[PDB]
Amino acid sequence: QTQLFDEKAIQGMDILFHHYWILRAEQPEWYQLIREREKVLRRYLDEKFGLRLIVHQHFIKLEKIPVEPEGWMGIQDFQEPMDYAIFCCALAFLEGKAVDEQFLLSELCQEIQADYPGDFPLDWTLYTHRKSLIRAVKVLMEFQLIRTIDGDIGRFDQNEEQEVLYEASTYSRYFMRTYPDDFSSYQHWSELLKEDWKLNQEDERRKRVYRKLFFSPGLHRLDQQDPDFLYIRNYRNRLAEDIEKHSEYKLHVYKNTAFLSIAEPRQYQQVFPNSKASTDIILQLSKYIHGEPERFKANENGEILMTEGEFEQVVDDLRQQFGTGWAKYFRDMSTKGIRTELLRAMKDWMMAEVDSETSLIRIKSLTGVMTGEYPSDFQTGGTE
Amino acid sequence: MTRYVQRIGERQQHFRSRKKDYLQLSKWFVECRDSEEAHKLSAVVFGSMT
Amino acid sequence: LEQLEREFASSSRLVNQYHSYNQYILAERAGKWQDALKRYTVAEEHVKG
Amino acid sequence: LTEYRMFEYPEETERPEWFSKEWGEYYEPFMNEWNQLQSRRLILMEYKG
Repeated sequence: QTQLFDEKAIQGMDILFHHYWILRAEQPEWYQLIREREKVLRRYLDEKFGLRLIVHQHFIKLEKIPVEPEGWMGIQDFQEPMDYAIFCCALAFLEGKAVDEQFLLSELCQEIQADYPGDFPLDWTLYTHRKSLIRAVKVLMEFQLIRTIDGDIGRFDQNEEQEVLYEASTYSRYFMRTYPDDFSSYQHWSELLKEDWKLNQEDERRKRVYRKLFFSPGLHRLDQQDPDFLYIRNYRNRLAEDIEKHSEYKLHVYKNTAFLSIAEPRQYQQVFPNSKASTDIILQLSKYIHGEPERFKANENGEILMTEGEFEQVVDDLRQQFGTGWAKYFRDMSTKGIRTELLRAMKDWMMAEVDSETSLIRIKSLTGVMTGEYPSDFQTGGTE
Repeated sequence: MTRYVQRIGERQQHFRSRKKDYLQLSKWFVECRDSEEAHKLSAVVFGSMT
Repeated sequence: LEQLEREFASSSRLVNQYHSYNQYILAERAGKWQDALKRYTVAEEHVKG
Repeated sequence: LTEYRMFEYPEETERPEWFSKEWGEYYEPFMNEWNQLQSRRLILMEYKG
């Protein structure tokens, strides 16, 4: 039998990517679609990324393991380490429940409190601990790790005595990716990559670069002599040819950055720009930085350097130029607050980094790809 | 009934367990002094949903 | 059921070999023990004489 | 039996201290023989955990 990479393969691959995993019981059409091309996909994933495809009765999953983990990758609904700790404790709890077993919310809270391995105890009388648990439970239910009988956890915010009855679903077993040994022989998470590298000596460079490119919006040149960027430069053309054959993306390359663009996003897909206003202000800031290349003279690496003070002055300047049309949320917020949020946001999408100590701002060359301005009727009729 | 007899067959061999694992990773989350570092650790644990 | 029977047959082979091995170990230690006791008794007779 | 993770481990004797009171010549062969032969192998099995 024979098969070829077509619209269906692209769509199945994309659908797989934009979710952690796809469940047969709820998404049978996509699961079947993925299944028809599964042969070509397994070979291909191995060839380009090197990721292992796990196909199961109840689910299909790709351990989308990044080359170098980045903050935005993680479950974003979570905001504190305590949330992750409660998540891990919940996992530990699910290890204790048999399939289709029914458990009370109170048992889960008590067991998590008892087991919690940290030095500083978790206490449920507080609001913050309860909020962390509620966020954990919502995320848990999102992956169908837990089914809903009855109750309401949202009431738990202001009533710790609240109760709900949940049922442990089969997926609890398979949640954890495939990790070969006793994790304890390892001493730090950085050691984990060395696992991902015992399987990929063959064309390690191509798979590494491909993973870096495909996951992150862009790939920034480490330095003047980055081996990876030279490699990208080497195949150059065939990478573009391969991408045209194999995906929605269109490759772009510059002296200090390389990235994939997307021509036709879809509902379920994530892309930049988007509705959140901060992207708009980021684009306007991009135009303002673009407009004074010499004052904001980019370093050899394609970065543009500004200090926190300079950024605050710039934000004032932006409120001067484009501010009448900003959303009332930011228009009503002090400069420094806007500064903190915008800089965190720009970090999530990798446009720039803020040095913690010297407060130097590094704007990556990727930032200069896009610039934005208001429609001419406001340019006349607005913050003119 | 056939399922139950089959289960009696499964009860000789099946058992597995992985709970131990979660403890080290939860502790590592404990050492997360800041939640973006923690996000990076999460991306270590399971990568990116999208 | 076939897996269990296979594993049981393998365990039977292993246990029979292991029991022969242990019989040999105990027998060898007993033979040396007998030599030691024989010589000790002979030595006691010699000592007495 | 591979699912059981068979495993062996050698059994040794703590060289008894009274061996120190050197006996030489007539007894040296017996101490050497016992030291060589005293070692025996054991087996332990991870049966269902």
